[PDB]
Amino acid sequence: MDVLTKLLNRRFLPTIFKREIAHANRTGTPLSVLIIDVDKFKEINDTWGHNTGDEILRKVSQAFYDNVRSSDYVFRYGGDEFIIVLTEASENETLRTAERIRSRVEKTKLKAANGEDIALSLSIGAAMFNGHPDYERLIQIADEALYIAKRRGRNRVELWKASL
Ligand SMILES: Nc1nc2c(ncn2[C@@H]2O[C@H](CO[P@@](=O)(S)OP(=O)(O)OP(=O)(O)O)[C@@H](O)[C@H]2O)c(=O)[nH]1
Ligand SMILES: [Ca+2]
Ligand SMILES: [Ca+2]
Repeated sequence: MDVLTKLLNRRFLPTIFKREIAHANRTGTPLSVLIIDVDKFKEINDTWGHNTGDEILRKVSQAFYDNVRSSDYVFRYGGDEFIIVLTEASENETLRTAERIRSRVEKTKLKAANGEDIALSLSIGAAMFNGHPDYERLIQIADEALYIAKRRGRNRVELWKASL
C-alpha cells in the first residue's frame, strides 16, 4: 500500500546491473539508466511541511512505476533521488520514458490545505550503457547529465553525450 516500500533498496544496484549487463551483452539489447532528483525539495518542505514532502515522494514514486515496465527497476537512491534501470530501451525510448515521467509529475496537481496547487517538478539525467564492465561509470555519466539538467534550470531531462 506504500509505494515507497515497493522501491528497491540501493543495495541491489550491483546485483541487478551485473545481471543486466550480462543479459544485454548476450542478446544485444539496449540498457540505460535514469537518475531522478526532485526539484527544490528543500523549498517544498519549507513551504508545505515535511509531511507534504513525504506525500510528494509517494506521488513521484508512483509516477515511476506507472511509466516503466516490470522488466525495469526502480530504486530509492537518496532522500529525494531515485534510479531507474531501463531494459530494452534504445536512446530514443529512454528519452521518451524520461520525458513522460517528467511531464506526468509536472502535471500532478496536489492541493495544499488552503486549496492552492503545489508546484512540483523533477530533473532527470539519462545515459546509455556503452559497454564498460563497471556499472558505476554509467551512474557517473547519468549523474553528470542530471547536474546539467539542474544547471539549465530544472524541470528537464538531459541525455549524456560527449558534446556536453
Ligand atoms: N520530506 C522529506 N524530505 C527529505 C527526505 N530526505 C531528504 N529530504 C529533504 O530533501 C531536501 C533536499 O534539499 P537539497 O538542498 S539536497 O536540494 P533541493 O531539492 O532543494 O534542490 P535541487 O533542485 O536538488 O538543486 C533536504 O532539505 C532534505 O531535508 C525525506 O525522506 N522526506
Ligand atoms: Ca541531489
Ligand atoms: Ca533535489
